[PDB]
Amino acid sequence: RIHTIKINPDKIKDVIGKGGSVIRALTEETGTTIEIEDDGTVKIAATDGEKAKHAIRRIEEITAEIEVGRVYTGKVTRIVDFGAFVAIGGGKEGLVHISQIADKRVEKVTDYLQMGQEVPVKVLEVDRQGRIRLSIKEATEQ
Repeated sequence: RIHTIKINPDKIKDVIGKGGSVIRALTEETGTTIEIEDDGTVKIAATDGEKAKHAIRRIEEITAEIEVGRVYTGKVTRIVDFGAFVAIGGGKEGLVHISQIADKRVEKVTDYLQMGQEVPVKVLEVDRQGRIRLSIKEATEQ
Protein backbone atom coordinates (compact mmCIF):
# COMPACT_ATOMS: atom_id res chain seq x y z
CA ARG A 1 0.00 0.00 0.00
CA ILE A 2 0.80 3.81 0.03
CA HIS A 3 1.32 5.70 3.24
CA THR A 4 2.42 9.39 3.57
CA ILE A 5 3.97 12.03 5.79
CA LYS A 6 3.32 15.73 4.91
CA ILE A 7 6.03 18.26 5.88
CA ASN A 8 6.80 21.89 4.90
CA PRO A 9 8.21 22.46 1.25
CA ASP A 10 11.58 23.74 2.54
CA LYS A 11 12.07 20.42 4.42
CA ILE A 12 11.78 18.46 1.11
CA LYS A 13 15.34 19.73 0.51
CA ASP A 14 16.55 17.94 3.74
CA VAL A 15 14.86 14.77 2.45
CA ILE A 16 16.30 15.04 -1.23
CA GLY A 17 19.81 15.75 0.20
CA LYS A 18 22.26 16.77 -2.60
CA GLY A 19 20.41 15.64 -5.80
CA GLY A 20 18.90 12.47 -4.37
CA SER A 21 21.80 11.53 -2.04
CA VAL A 22 19.60 11.07 1.05
CA ILE A 23 16.80 9.47 -1.04
CA ARG A 24 19.11 6.53 -1.93
CA ALA A 25 20.05 6.07 1.72
CA LEU A 26 16.43 6.36 2.99
CA THR A 27 15.48 3.80 0.30
CA GLU A 28 18.35 1.49 1.49
CA GLU A 29 17.50 1.91 5.24
CA THR A 30 13.77 1.53 5.16
CA GLY A 31 13.34 -0.65 2.04
CA THR A 32 10.54 1.47 0.80
CA THR A 33 9.92 3.36 -2.46
CA ILE A 34 9.68 7.11 -1.97
CA GLU A 35 7.61 9.29 -4.22
CA ILE A 36 7.22 12.95 -3.52
CA GLU A 37 4.20 15.12 -4.43
CA ASP A 38 3.39 18.86 -4.16
CA ASP A 39 2.63 21.09 -1.08
CA GLY A 40 5.47 19.17 0.78
CA THR A 41 3.89 15.70 0.70
CA VAL A 42 6.07 12.48 0.76
CA LYS A 43 4.19 9.20 -0.25
CA ILE A 44 5.89 6.02 0.89
CA ALA A 45 5.18 2.79 -0.89
CA ALA A 46 5.69 -0.60 0.83
CA THR A 47 3.94 -4.00 0.93
CA ASP A 48 3.98 -4.18 4.88
CA GLY A 49 2.62 -1.23 7.06
CA GLU A 50 5.51 -1.68 9.53
CA LYS A 51 8.14 -0.60 6.93
CA ALA A 52 6.24 2.49 5.83
CA LYS A 53 5.62 3.22 9.51
CA HIS A 54 9.36 3.21 10.14
CA ALA A 55 10.03 5.26 7.06
CA ILE A 56 7.49 7.81 8.37
CA ARG A 57 9.47 7.99 11.75
CA ARG A 58 12.81 8.17 9.98
CA ILE A 59 11.71 11.19 7.87
CA GLU A 60 10.40 12.87 11.11
CA GLU A 61 13.78 12.16 12.68
CA ILE A 62 15.75 13.49 9.58
CA THR A 63 14.03 16.93 9.97
CA ALA A 64 14.48 16.76 13.73
CA GLU A 65 18.26 16.74 13.28
CA ILE A 66 19.82 20.01 14.57
CA GLU A 67 21.93 21.52 11.79
CA VAL A 68 24.01 24.79 11.70
CA GLY A 69 22.73 28.10 10.29
CA ARG A 70 19.17 26.90 10.95
CA VAL A 71 16.47 29.24 12.39
CA TYR A 72 13.88 27.87 14.74
CA THR A 73 11.25 28.87 17.36
CA GLY A 74 12.33 28.37 20.88
CA LYS A 75 11.44 29.17 24.48
CA VAL A 76 13.52 30.68 27.37
CA THR A 77 13.96 28.38 30.37
CA ARG A 78 16.97 29.72 32.40
CA ILE A 79 18.86 33.05 32.46
CA VAL A 80 22.41 33.13 33.80
CA ASP A 81 25.08 35.90 34.09
CA PHE A 82 26.54 35.07 30.60
CA GLY A 83 23.52 33.90 28.58
CA ALA A 84 20.09 32.39 28.50
CA PHE A 85 18.97 28.76 27.95
CA VAL A 86 16.50 28.34 25.07
CA ALA A 87 14.69 25.04 24.52
CA ILE A 88 13.83 23.64 21.19
CA GLY A 89 12.02 20.44 20.17
CA GLY A 90 12.62 17.12 22.12
CA GLY A 91 13.95 18.96 25.10
CA LYS A 92 17.05 20.50 23.52
CA GLU A 93 18.27 23.45 25.70
CA GLY A 94 20.85 25.51 23.64
CA LEU A 95 22.71 28.46 25.21
CA VAL A 96 22.07 31.96 23.76
CA HIS A 97 25.14 34.00 24.84
CA ILE A 98 24.86 37.54 26.34
CA SER A 99 26.25 39.05 23.18
CA GLN A 100 23.53 37.29 21.00
CA ILE A 101 20.48 38.93 22.53
CA ALA A 102 20.46 42.44 20.76
CA ASP A 103 22.42 45.10 18.79
CA LYS A 104 22.83 47.05 21.99
CA ARG A 105 25.39 46.10 24.66
CA VAL A 106 24.09 43.87 27.48
CA GLU A 107 24.98 44.13 31.17
CA LYS A 108 22.47 41.39 32.20
CA VAL A 109 20.26 39.09 30.09
CA THR A 110 17.60 39.19 32.87
CA ASP A 111 16.65 42.80 31.61
CA TYR A 112 15.93 41.41 28.13
CA LEU A 113 14.55 37.86 28.89
CA GLN A 114 12.18 36.27 31.52
CA MET A 115 11.27 32.56 31.69
CA GLY A 116 8.36 31.17 29.71
CA GLN A 117 8.74 33.49 26.74
CA GLU A 118 8.87 32.40 23.07
CA VAL A 119 11.94 33.59 21.14
CA PRO A 120 13.11 32.98 17.52
CA VAL A 121 16.65 31.28 17.43
CA LYS A 122 19.34 30.43 14.93
CA VAL A 123 21.92 27.68 15.51
CA LEU A 124 25.62 28.63 15.65
CA GLU A 125 27.54 25.58 16.87
CA VAL A 126 26.70 22.02 17.83
CA ASP A 127 29.17 19.93 19.89
CA ARG A 128 29.87 16.15 19.53
CA GLN A 129 28.68 15.58 23.13
CA GLY A 130 25.26 17.34 22.28
CA ARG A 131 25.70 20.98 23.67
CA ILE A 132 24.38 23.92 21.61
CA ARG A 133 25.07 27.63 21.19
CA LEU A 134 22.19 29.60 19.83
CA SER A 135 21.50 33.16 18.67
CA ILE A 136 18.36 35.26 19.02
CA LYS A 137 19.85 38.43 17.49
CA GLU A 138 20.36 37.08 13.90
CA ALA A 139 16.97 35.35 14.10
CA THR A 140 15.02 38.54 15.07
CA GLU A 141 14.71 39.77 11.42
CA GLN A 142 13.64 43.40 11.97
